[PDB]
Amino acid sequence: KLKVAINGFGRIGRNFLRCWHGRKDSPLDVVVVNDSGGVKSATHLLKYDSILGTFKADVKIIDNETFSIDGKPIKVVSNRDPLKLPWAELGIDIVIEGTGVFVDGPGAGKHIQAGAKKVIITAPAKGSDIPTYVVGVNEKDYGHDVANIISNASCTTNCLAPFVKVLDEELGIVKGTMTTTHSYTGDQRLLDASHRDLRRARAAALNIVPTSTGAAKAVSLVLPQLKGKLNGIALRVPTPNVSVVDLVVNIEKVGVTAEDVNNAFRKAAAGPLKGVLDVCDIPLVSVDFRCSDFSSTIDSSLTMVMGGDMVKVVAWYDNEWGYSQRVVDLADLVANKWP
Amino acid sequence: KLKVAINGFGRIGRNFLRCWHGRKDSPLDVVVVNDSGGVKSATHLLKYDSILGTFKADVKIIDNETFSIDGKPIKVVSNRDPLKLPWAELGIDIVIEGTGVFVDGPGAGKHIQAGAKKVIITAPAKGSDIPTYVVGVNEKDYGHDVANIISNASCTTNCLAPFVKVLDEELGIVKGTMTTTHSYTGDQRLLDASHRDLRRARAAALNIVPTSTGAAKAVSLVLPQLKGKLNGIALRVPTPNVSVVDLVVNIEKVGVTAEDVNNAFRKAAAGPLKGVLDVCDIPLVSVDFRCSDFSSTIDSSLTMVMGGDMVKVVAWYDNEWGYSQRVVDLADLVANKWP
Amino acid sequence: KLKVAINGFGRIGRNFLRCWHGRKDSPLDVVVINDTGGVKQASHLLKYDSILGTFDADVKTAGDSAISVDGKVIKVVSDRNPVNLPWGDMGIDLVIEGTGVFVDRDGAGKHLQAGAKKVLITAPGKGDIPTYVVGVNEEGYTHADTIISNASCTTNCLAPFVKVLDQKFGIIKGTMTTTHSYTGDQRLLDASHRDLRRARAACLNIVPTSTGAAKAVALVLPNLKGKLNGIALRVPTPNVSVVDLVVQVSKKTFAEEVNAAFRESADNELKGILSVCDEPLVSIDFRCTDVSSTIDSSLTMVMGDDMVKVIAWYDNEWGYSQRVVDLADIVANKWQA
Amino acid sequence: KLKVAINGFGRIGRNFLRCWHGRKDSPLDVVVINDTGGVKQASHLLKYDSILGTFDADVKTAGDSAISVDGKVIKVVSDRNPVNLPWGDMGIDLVIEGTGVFVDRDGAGKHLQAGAKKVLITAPGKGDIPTYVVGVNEEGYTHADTIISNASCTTNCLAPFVKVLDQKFGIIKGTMTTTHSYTGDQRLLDASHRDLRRARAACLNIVPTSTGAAKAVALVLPNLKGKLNGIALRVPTPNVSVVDLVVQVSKKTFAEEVNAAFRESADNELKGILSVCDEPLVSIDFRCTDVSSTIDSSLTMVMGDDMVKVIAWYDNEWGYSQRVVDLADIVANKWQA
Ligand SMILES: NC(=O)c1ccc[n+]([C@@H]2O[C@H](COP(=O)([O-])OP(=O)(O)OC[C@H]3O[C@@H](n4cnc5c(N)ncnc54)[C@H](O)[C@@H]3O)[C@@H](O)[C@H]2O)c1
Ligand SMILES: NC(=O)c1ccc[n+]([C@@H]2O[C@H](COP(=O)([O-])OP(=O)(O)OC[C@H]3O[C@@H](n4cnc5c(N)ncnc54)[C@H](O)[C@@H]3O)[C@@H](O)[C@H]2O)c1
Ligand SMILES: NC(=O)c1ccc[n+]([C@@H]2O[C@H](COP(=O)([O-])OP(=O)(O)OC[C@H]3O[C@@H](n4cnc5c(N)ncnc54)[C@H](O)[C@@H]3O)[C@@H](O)[C@H]2O)c1
Ligand SMILES: NC(=O)c1ccc[n+]([C@@H]2O[C@H](COP(=O)([O-])OP(=O)(O)OC[C@H]3O[C@@H](n4cnc5c(N)ncnc54)[C@H](O)[C@@H]3O)[C@@H](O)[C@H]2O)c1
Repeated sequence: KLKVAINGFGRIGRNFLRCWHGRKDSPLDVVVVNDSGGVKSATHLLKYDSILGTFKADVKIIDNETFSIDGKPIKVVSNRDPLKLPWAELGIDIVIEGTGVFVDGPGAGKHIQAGAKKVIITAPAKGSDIPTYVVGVNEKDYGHDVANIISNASCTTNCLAPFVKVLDEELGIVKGTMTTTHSYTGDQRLLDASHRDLRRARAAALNIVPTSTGAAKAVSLVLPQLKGKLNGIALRVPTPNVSVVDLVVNIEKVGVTAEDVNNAFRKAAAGPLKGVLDVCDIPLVSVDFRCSDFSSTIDSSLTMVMGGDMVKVVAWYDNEWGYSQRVVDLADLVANKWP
Repeated sequence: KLKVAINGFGRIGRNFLRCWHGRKDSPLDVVVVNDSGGVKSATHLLKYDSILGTFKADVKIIDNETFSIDGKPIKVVSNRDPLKLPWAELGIDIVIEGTGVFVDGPGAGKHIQAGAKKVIITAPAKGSDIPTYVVGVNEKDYGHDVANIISNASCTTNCLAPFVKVLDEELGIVKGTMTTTHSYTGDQRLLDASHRDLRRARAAALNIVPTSTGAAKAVSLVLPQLKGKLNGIALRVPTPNVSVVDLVVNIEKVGVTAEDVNNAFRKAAAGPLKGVLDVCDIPLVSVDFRCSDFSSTIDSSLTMVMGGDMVKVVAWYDNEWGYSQRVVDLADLVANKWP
Repeated sequence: KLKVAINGFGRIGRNFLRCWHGRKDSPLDVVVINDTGGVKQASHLLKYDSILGTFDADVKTAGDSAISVDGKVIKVVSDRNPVNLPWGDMGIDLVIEGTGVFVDRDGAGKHLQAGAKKVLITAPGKGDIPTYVVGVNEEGYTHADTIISNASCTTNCLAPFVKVLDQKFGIIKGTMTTTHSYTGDQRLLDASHRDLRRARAACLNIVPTSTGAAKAVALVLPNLKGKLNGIALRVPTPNVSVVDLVVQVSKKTFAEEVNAAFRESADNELKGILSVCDEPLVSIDFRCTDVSSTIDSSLTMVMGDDMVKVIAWYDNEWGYSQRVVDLADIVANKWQA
Repeated sequence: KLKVAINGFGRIGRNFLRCWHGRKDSPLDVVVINDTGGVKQASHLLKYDSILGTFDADVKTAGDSAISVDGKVIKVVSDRNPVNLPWGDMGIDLVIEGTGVFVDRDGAGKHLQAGAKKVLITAPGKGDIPTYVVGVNEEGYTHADTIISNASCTTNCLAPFVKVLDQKFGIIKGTMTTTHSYTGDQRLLDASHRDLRRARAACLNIVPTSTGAAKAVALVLPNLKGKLNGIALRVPTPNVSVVDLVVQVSKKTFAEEVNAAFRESADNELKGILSVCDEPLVSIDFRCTDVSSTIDSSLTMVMGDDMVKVIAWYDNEWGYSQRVVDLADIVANKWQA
């Protein structure tokens, strides 16, 4: 029904397209991709993925600019300047801006100027421009006519928010810190080379790398009540995908026990957050969460309250797939709330 | 001056021997090793090390059981049953039990029965009969005649204790949790295979692996005042060496600021803990702490107090080298307090 | 129709069981599993694999000495000494020896004593034992053999396309080097080992180790006796490996002619075993590949008309398992007693 | 004496600077460094290296356009277009082009325009450019050449001992495959690239890529033109690589004779460049190795009397740099006007 464009055919963008393909019957319909590499470079990488594994479906190169996933064509253009994009010509309704460059009002909006109707950023805004939504938390807050540029937050923030809510909304979060052992990412250097952040400039694959992260503060953007109460760092570790968060907020409520904190999740898990949150009691490891549709999974056996007031949780989330899956839900929303 | 034996020639034991070699003039004198592999297997690995790099010194194989590090001989025997060991024959004064098997009174003591004078375990004791020391913290508490079996604690506990002290001893630690992104270790499987802990049984090299750790509780063993107030988990990440701790204790004192918490360390660092603690302000990454003589290093820029009461610290420690270096200090003690 | 027993529920043990579950109408039937690990251990690791990924099937710990897979129940025992295993009591017709220790007459035999009828060794046989490489000489098999080895993961790759070469250009002589993923055999951290190379880091080095697949080829391709020989390099990857063969043939030939021959066989005789791939891929792109060997066409190159080099990928775990099953799949057929 | 300028303070740029600091009485003298990165960037990474480890020397950020190393001050500039660099203003006699872009007549030349006198390209030259491999033909150099390339990290390894072979057994023909650590060129995660192989994971695969070192040998050993050729495999390791040569010589020979020859040269002519090692080691055991190539004796093997295979290790970063320095070390000597 609704025509979708994907600006940025990399991990998240490709993880998107994949997520979307094998789906119920999304109102969405990818008809164009903007990968600065042609049909070749854009096809190959959709078919063979080192982290998701060979894509299960006939992917052929039709035209000199039109590959096809099981017959369904997908026109592919390439230009760094959105302004030159045929959004209007093709009549693009939604644009999944997944480049990490156009994250401010002026920028991401260049897509509207090209002829796009609505723009979804697969990352946190570039400033105070644009709302930030997190399916499971405050998706309702989105309604047509209300800004034509939205941000599906961060991979981390989209993993935290959900279970951060259930914590405050059913135990009252005084305030707390947090850390996130995170799988390295494209923004990191492969080997020690120049980079604006002397931490990311180090061999992404052979170091535990500390790097700031707003993912903590931004929780507020969706959960105002916490505004300026959370916060933390992040640690990059030699693991191509799937990460974990280590939240430590000393609660306001009584001094509940461990396994009950859990139950809250478990409750809100099979209830309001059925599809977002979840609790896995079986002791596994990162690799067991590859391709996990849940925006956040708590390691039951890891949760532990210390001094009655201080609660500690640990959650599992596939940063590529998970987020991409929400990004398809948030784009699924736009369409369900469209004239 | 004092004859030393090394039971268990692996990482920690070898890291020991190395630590000891290039030293001022340790009263210690390694004269025998117990590596179930002969002079070959025991030599090779002392000369070529994947994590420390080729050992700088002539290491030759004399006899069929007596290699030599720059002329100085070292007799080498092998037998899983300490009882059969020539400790008495050779007249061994100290034994560095670094196997991770003999960690209880009955066990580690088998060395005394063989003819050993004193035994130091390079790990936490499983008994309750044995004293746990942590150079920098409570080393004084050790005096001859007082138990002939001691434990130099854990790699983690020996990194925590030090700066945990300064925290409570100059700010008052109410209680808190902690996590430790830890470099994988020998006890982990290389590839998914049977192991008593279904977490450690997973590919040490391709997973973030959550595994319990007493290192937290054991802090008390040296710092009674905290008994039953700390606690936490541990995460194994694809990094052969050098780890970091993430302590989150909400203080008792006022609601001090970040950079002053630091100053305490900085103060106690060049003062009473000169050689144990230290603070590095320059943003580096794990690999930059290889071969670090400090039992603990705090990442200045990472420290951060949240709600006036909640303090968060991050420390860097080389689990192999560091610990081994303390283990040589703790063995250095025994000798300085010997009749 | 054929009762099977998996001894050594390790990587090949499980990679096999699963390889099996996927086959349609399998003459094989697993009933008992013996591994040093408890029912817990057998369940978990059959369900959650760090290389094959979570197993698509319901796997629960049904019993104190058994586990369930989609309902099919299987017993899990644990005796470090085979002779004890109740192979006779359960009427074990075939045993898949994947432990890595019982690779000799004496050892594998303890299975026969336990009451087992046949013993398929998931590795090269040590000493005088029938070695068969599905696609290279499975017709040599006869229900008479009580102990057979399905060769190594390497040989099972190198063989198929070597046959193709010799059988067409005549292999005069030639070396080979296999850049291989690491295995349970290596030490995760510099620790003692009888191979001071394999004893090293494993994940931080290129570990040169030796391989039998070199001479083992001859085992199944009698013609090449003493014409092949190579080494191996253990690089930091948990699975899928590549072989770099370099033979000198008699019949002068050129690049695409060679590849051609390969394809021809891959489409006819070796269909299901060998295969070619032009799409420029990499290791990871070859996981779960039912074939034993896959030629990287674009890499094949010839020199001076007679020196041929061929690169070939293969999933040392899965692809092998699929062969193991195919071999056991055979023992079930052409089985009289 | 000879004023030098490092353009492209990357891995070879730094591995070089440091390689230099370690030399005694060096005709070379670094004075300016040009890299897209600020003084911060230059300092930090020269001091803290994830492969060579922290640099033993005092390295501070002295200046807004300079850094200090044990007192010796050096200017740091940053123009993505060479022509601008004040090479003429600073009287730059030699430029170490380690950027990976300016590898052609046109490109490297922009340095000459900036006022520079000579340009040493830390990589193979593209087109018609003097290629020299210290130990294989540095006498071919003449102060007349304004632009020279010190070949690749691979060629600089493979060459030395190839000379030894041919010059003793006569190389008829032969392929080779280099199991290579990854480099800045690869993508950390499946991302676009002009080489869909190099475009893959890098740390999770064995990435077959092509290498010129094959034909490049001929560049410096005229005799082997069109006799050699091979590929390369990018495996998960940050440094130190191994080459697997396979030549067919005329003069029938055997295992130890070959190795012998190597040693002989390694002790005489190639002393400092080539070298042998019997102690069974692994990758990591070859970091910071001042030599270009190191033969793993125990691995060398011959077939049918004329097919020789030789494995050889080399630190693609350090060992190369040491060569780069040795070449520039040469330009300083035999330098007239
Ligand atoms: N995959 C993940 O793990 C993950 C997690 C959550 C969110 N994200 C976010 O996704 C964003 C994209 O990063 P990535 O991981 O996909 O990296 P990537 O490099 O794989 O993807 C970037 C893509 O954008 C294209 N591109 C770059 N600049 C462009 C321009 N000016 N015009 C048009 N196309 C352009 C590139 O060609 C490439 O296809 C980042 O902001 C990241 O934070 C990624
Ligand atoms: N270096 C480190 O990573 C590190 C850190 C801190 C403490 N430790 C502790 O040191 C201990 C040693 O383990 P490791 O990590 O060095 O592993 P390792 O396997 O490398 O060392 C064990 C050594 O003990 C020997 N050994 C084992 N059982 C024996 C027995 N019954 N009799 C005699 N020798 C025997 C082994 O042959 C080997 O040489 C563990 O408890 C570990 O927790 C190690
Ligand atoms: N994975 C490959 O690449 C591959 C393929 C071909 C051949 N092989 C060979 O096959 C053999 C099987 O090893 P694997 O690949 O399955 O890995 P593995 O080492 O994990 O398998 C061995 C398993 O057998 C169990 N075991 C050992 N002794 C036992 C006993 N007495 N009773 C019961 N169980 C016992 C061990 O606990 C372990 O789970 C190895 O020798 C290997 O070299 C491996
Ligand atoms: N590392 C090896 O294994 C190795 C050895 C032999 C050959 N080489 C050659 O070394 C050279 C450098 O690559 P590297 O390995 O150092 O990796 P690298 O990518 O880290 O080095 C390139 C550096 O050049 C800088 N640069 C790019 N354009 C520039 C410009 N216009 N002006 C100034 N600086 C600029 C970049 O900022 C970067 O720091 C390449 O020519 C490569 O082919 C690499």
